[PDB]
Amino acid sequence: SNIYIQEPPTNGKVLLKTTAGDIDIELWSKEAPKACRNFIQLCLEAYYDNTIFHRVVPGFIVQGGDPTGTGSGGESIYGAPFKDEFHSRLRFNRRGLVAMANAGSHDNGSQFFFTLGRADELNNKHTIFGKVTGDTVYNMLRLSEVDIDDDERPHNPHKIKSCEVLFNPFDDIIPRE
Amino acid sequence: YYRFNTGPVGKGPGCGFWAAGWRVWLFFMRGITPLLERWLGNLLARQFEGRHSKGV
Amino acid sequence: SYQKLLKYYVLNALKHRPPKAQKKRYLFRSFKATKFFQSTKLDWVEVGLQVCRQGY
Amino acid sequence: QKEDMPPEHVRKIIRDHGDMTNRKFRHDKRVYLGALKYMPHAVLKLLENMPMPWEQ
Amino acid sequence: RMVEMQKDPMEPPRFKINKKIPRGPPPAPVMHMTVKEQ
Amino acid sequence: PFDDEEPPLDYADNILDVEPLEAIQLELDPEEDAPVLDWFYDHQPLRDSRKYVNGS
Ligand SMILES: O=P(O)(O)O[C@H]1[C@H](OP(=O)(O)O)[C@@H](OP(=O)(O)O)[C@H](OP(=O)(O)O)[C@@H](OP(=O)(O)O)[C@H]1OP(=O)(O)O
Repeated sequence: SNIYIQEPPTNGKVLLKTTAGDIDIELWSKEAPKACRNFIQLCLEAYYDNTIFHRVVPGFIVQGGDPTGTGSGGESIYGAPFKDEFHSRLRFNRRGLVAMANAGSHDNGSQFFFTLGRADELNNKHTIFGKVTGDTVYNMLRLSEVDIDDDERPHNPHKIKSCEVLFNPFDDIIPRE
Repeated sequence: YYRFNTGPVGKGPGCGFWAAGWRVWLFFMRGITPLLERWLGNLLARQFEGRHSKGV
Repeated sequence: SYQKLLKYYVLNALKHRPPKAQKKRYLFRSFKATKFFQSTKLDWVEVGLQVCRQGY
Repeated sequence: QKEDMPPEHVRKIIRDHGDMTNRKFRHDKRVYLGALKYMPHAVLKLLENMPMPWEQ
Repeated sequence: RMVEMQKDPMEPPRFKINKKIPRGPPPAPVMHMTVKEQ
Repeated sequence: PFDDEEPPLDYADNILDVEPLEAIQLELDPEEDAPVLDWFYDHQPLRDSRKYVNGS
């Protein structure tokens, strides 16, 4: 009577209220303290409010986190793109993963994406700072249901209306004004 | 297990007291080590030197 | 089981030849004196992990 | 005396070589394989030093 | 100054010996029949 | 305790950072068990004492 699923335990929790419904994100702040610190503070700063999801690749990812909505924008709390963080225990085997988009190494911005399925080619490339909880999973997937226009852009892109941090693992985060 | 589960304590799963079992495998390993050294030695030697041609 | 443990006990006692011949050869001292080995100190757990990886 | 080294040294070596599948490594593949002969020895020394249940 | 090279103790037998080549070749002098017998 | 397809853990990445979580221990009486009590559950109890043991 044993069916094993191996993954390190998470820490922290953040609620995303979107046009597609609620999304609960469990974060790994032991493995990815830098990108989870960035994400938590940017959520506390109202930086993700009314930010659309500008890129949807069917069965691959749905991408958001740009205040400008163009997809080339966004910035971190560190005044510069911060470092990538990888682990053998964090992989993409499945949909339900919340990871950092980049144009290359150490390029990490404020943009992030949800995994619509397996991507084995993004391994050791994008950092995985979180996962969506099963109960809220379907809502994430509704982010990916749109009529997609040119250059992977939805015609009516879903938005992030607000942000709630349910559990903050970091003591020292001070949101910027 | 008999001695341990003597009184109130039941047939349940939780008895730790390995020391004994642990000993036993170590004695095993003490002897088997030289065997495996000799056998794995030969395995490696066949792999690298070649199976001896003569069967002399 | 008690009967079988006595059987092991007695057999060991009966069987107990002295070493009968002795050599003081040392393995780790030979390995350690040679430049290909270095020594350190690690967490047991950490070594264990390292050994399993090495065996794989 | 063979003074002992920083523990991170061995940590990093293995982490570099974690699978000796890297094109760069090459010659370790022969060397690593050779060791197999003393692996059981290593196991016995590992196991006999388990930590006991009162040690963290 | 001749120095012997240190051998790696976990190195396997380097090269392969099995190959087989026919036995090599002066005789000492020996110094040692009737029809019916034939 | 882990899947086959799950690779072995870097000690340094997970284990090193994390706390050790309490061992078994026992609540020795401060009064009656005092002699033994200060070093009872240390690794090699009285290693550094020129009074109690030979030495290292
Ligand atoms: O009572 P448990 O803690 O569950 O122990 C059981 C059980 O012991 P008892 O029946 O004596 O209580 C089995 O006994 P049997 O069912 O075979 O009579 C024993 O089996 P063995 O006689 O082969 O030891 C079995 O082990 P297993 O399930 O492998 O047979 C062992 O539990 P474990 O499996 O936990 O040892």
